[PDB]
Amino acid sequence: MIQQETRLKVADNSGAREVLTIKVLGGSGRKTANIGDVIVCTVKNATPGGVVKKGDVVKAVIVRTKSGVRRNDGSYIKFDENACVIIRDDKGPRGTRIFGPVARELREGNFMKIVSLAPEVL
Amino acid sequence: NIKSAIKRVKTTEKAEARNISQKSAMRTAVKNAKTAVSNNADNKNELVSLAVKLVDKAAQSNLIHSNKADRIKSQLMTAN
Amino acid sequence: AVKIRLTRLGSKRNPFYRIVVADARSPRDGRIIEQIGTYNPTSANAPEIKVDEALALKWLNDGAKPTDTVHNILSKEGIMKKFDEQKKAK
Amino acid sequence: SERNDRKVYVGKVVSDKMDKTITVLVETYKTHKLYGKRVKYSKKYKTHDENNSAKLGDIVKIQETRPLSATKRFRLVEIVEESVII
RNA sequence: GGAGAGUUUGAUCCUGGCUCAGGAUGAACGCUGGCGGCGUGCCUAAUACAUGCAAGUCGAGCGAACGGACGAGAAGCUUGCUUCUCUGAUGUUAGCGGCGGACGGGUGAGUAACACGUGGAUAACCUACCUAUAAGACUGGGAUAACUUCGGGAAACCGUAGCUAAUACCGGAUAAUAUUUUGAACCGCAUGGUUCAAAAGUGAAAGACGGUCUUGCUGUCACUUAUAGAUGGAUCCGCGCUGCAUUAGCUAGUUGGUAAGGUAACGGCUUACCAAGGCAACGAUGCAUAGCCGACCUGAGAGGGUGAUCGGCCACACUGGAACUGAGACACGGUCCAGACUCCUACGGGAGGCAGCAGUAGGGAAUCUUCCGCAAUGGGCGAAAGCCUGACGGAGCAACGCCGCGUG
RNA sequence: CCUAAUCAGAAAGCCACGGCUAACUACGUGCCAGCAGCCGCGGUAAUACGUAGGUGGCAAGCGUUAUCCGGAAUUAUUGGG
RNA sequence: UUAAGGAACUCGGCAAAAUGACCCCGUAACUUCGGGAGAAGGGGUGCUCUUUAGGGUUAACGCCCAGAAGAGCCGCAGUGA
Ligand SMILES: [Mg+2]
Ligand SMILES: [Mg+2]
Repeated sequence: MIQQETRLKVADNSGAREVLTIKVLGGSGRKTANIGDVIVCTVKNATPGGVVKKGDVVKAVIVRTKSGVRRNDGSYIKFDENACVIIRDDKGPRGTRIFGPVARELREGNFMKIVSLAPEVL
Repeated sequence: NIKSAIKRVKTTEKAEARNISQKSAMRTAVKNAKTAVSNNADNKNELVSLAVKLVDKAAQSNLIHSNKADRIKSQLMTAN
Repeated sequence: AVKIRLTRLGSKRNPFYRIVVADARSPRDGRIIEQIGTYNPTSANAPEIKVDEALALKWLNDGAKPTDTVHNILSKEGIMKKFDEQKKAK
Repeated sequence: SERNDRKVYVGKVVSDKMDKTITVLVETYKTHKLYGKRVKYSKKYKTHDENNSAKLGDIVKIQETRPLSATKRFRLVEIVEESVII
């Protein structure tokens, strides 16, 4: 489960391609994370252009986890990868697109701008 | 935008289906023909003369047009 | 697809058409094959014209749909009388 | 069609070490626009020999053909003057 | 048809650089301002674009609906209303099908090479329409849109079950230089070419409108086959076509051969094999810059610079790729795919492409009206009338320039 | 476009003036403000700055800037050392 | 052996795991020009059938040796340990 020093892909129009998970906001020393859990990340590489750069540090919201979530109907889900999306506590992204489909349980946390964009709510 | 060529679309699709049926019917006839070259009965003349009719039953319309037809006959009316 | 036709050459207000043979694919005011004759609808009414009328028949004998505005003046010169006098001859 | 007396070019040879083939060096001399003099620059026209008939060092002319291959067009027509050690 | 003047020094002649006078701009800026004729107007961000139009046409090929002039029978008597029956002129347009959308208009990101110019070749090619000629124009069938009816679809649009035609589509018959094969003559630039003789091989609309009318006859147009003509296109070739050598080795499908395949055609165009050649100081290669030419500016002239308008050639159409229809496109207002971008959505999914005319933002020192019209010329369809034509005619804005008159 | 009528009433400016270059005098200014294409002006009497007057040029056009050729025989084959 | 993560443990990636054979492509800096260099990185490998190159050995038969080309079959995995 996503935790400290975990490298992820991304999904948006950033100029960035992967990140690092410093801290996993919540409680009093959480170790873990899953879908929906905001995190504090940084940047370990970059494609050229784009707003963000190396050495930067920003938050993110996890999605496309590889050990997926259990729905209360008793159904599960699993992706292949791990990923995240950049964010500014509008709970609305910086980016303009979202590749790489999304997990819907974000909706409980009242995220809808990225759900406007994601193929598909799943 | 689109104005009128939508006609030529539908027409293009009809003539697509027709033309490929003609061509591929020929091509299978040619396959039979060249494969009949190995054989010894005849079993050749029926097939090869038939296909050399079909080349012309189907050449008058499509893009071939004659020169290449005449090359196909040129090689194929000789191998038997 | 070959049509003797007109290629206006004057400036703003005083046009001076030219008779010329051409294929219809071309632009009007562009490329041609050979000039013959000419035209001038003013500075004298009736107009001032010339004509080859020697090889102008050549292009008709081997193909043309000569237009009507031309056909009129070729009648005014009357070379078409020789044209049909050979074509509808036989 | 019978109109062209083909471009006949004298020359001499530079190789025979390819099949059915030789490599003529036809040469000229041409003037120079700023000045009014003459000067000579060569070329190397490849060729179709029938059966590697003619030799190296030979004195021969050629003629326009049609594209026969990729970067050889010309024929041989007539070797003029053949000899060995000169 | 051609002009020199200054300037190093206490003063001189020389060599030597710099500056000035002239002409020219697709030109901007400052000042100023009357008018007409002519000609011009995104040279920058090939940056993104709202709104309008920019390519349809044929009912004299076809089925099918609207329509209602005229004629008329009974009438509820309101004696012109009308129910039907309806006679059916003129006309229309949804659709099928034929030809055009590839021409015409616009721009110059790319491209250093047969791309362009010029001169040649094709015994290595293609060519709808339009002309001329010759021959034909026989005999059959089965479907299907519109139209009825059902369903899924938010919408885009899709499918279901019947039904109908044609210059649609599919067979057969017949048809010569057209393909194989055989032989005689003739010919040459080499492979090969021209003609003659003989065995096998393919088509068409029984079509439409009209006259005579015997509905026969024959006409106009239309279709098919063939041979030419011309037109348009293609490939190859010699030559000329930019700068650096602080760019000197490059290339392996490269170079050559064999065979096959492929294409309108030739060809390493492409596969399988044999081979190691090929190109280069006469500047290969690699590198940055760029559309070219006729022409324009200047100069007495040789020459130097540029490639605005006008015209010829080429490439491109959001970027990139592929292919169908078709005579011709690998298609500027066509598709299919992937991508970036913008947008609609019931979130399942769909839509689009101004470097067409105008116009808007953007950049920039700087480049205009969301104009009238199809009278003319040229286009496209048609039998013609006719219709469409932001090509084009032509009005408007700018002292942008040339020319001209005057402010007595 | 033509024909008749009406009023000199609506309709003129820009640059430069030491030489190169056609085109001079007064004021203010005093190495300050300023000009400049070159050479150079300017420290209390500036023909070179700013103002006036006048003049020359030019014309519904004029000056400056950027670019190109000339002059440049300063890539010189014509035409050098 | 161990899903998710992958040196955060830690004095220190100690140890453990990963790589590992054959052939082919390819292989920088620097250099005492020998090397670096197995650099790196990357690919293929199984059985059957067919066709073919071959070389050594012999009178020849056949006995050995190790390649290429196609075409097929299977399994997640073909130097299957
Ligand atoms: Mg990892
Ligand atoms: Mg690490």
